[PDB]
Amino acid sequence: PQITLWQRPLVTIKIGGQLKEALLDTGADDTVLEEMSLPGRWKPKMIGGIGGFIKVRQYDQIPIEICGHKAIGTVLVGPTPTNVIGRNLLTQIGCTLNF
Amino acid sequence: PQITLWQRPLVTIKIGGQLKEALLDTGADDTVLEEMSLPGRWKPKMIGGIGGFIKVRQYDQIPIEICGHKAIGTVLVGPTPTNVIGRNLLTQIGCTLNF
Ligand SMILES: C=CCNC(=O)[C@@H](NC(=O)[C@@](O)(CCCN(Cc1ccc(-c2ccccc2)cc1)NC(=O)[C@@H](NC(=O)OC)C(C)(C)C)Cc1ccc(CC=C)cc1)C(C)C
Ligand SMILES: [Cl-]
Ligand SMILES: [Cl-]
Ligand SMILES: [Cl-]
Repeated sequence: PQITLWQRPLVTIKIGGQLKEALLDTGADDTVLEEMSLPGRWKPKMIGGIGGFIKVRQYDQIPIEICGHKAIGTVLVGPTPTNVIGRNLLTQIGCTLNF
Repeated sequence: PQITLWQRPLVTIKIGGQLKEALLDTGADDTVLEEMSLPGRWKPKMIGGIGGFIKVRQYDQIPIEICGHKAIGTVLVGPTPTNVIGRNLLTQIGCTLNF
């Protein structure tokens, strides 16, 4: 699709059997989701932005589906104020900025 | 242009006669720049990121070039980790997401 920026670019994702809304965030290096359960190994991480840093769990190799596009990547889980899809996954669905 | 997301979408902006690097950021409602001088009066604004809230100075109707594309709009100045161009100015330059 072509996605306008008049509004926040929110999409539906399927992850871990769950349906979730997330923001397509070209300013995020990583994908960060609100608290949720994921399978497999994780390690702690600190990620930072306006207002400072938060602690997350980093899960690698997580299957995600965004707009019918299957991808696989790292998902960070923690007390983010909003679900964000970062570049790590945006690349995998072939997403670009165009002007 | 068309910008892929395998790296940070950093571009050059020009504001008040100077060049800076800024991040094209679709997850951001607003454009926030690191500490700098701007003409005229400013208003207070709180903006929230991953780490919580900062106070910034809001300047209105500020001419800014983004990738040679001319825009005039609101610029926030505050303690941001990086210069970010948010959707307020991305829409002015005709930016969309595409996949
Ligand atoms: C460890 C890797 C480096 N860190 C990052 O890449 C992180 N990225 C970000 O913080 C942003 O991409 C910002 C994410 C987008 N957020 C997503 C976001 C959206 C809403 C909220 C929110 C806050 C309070 C209440 C309700 C919602 C929080 C985060 N939006 C905002 O921050 C905007 N907020 C906004 O538009 O208000 C709606 C701002 C810029 C005006 C503050 C911008 C950004 C990119 C990169 C860096 C660091 C680069 C050296 C710092 C900031 C992380 C999310 C992956
Ligand atoms: Cl990844
Ligand atoms: Cl590509
Ligand atoms: Cl504006």
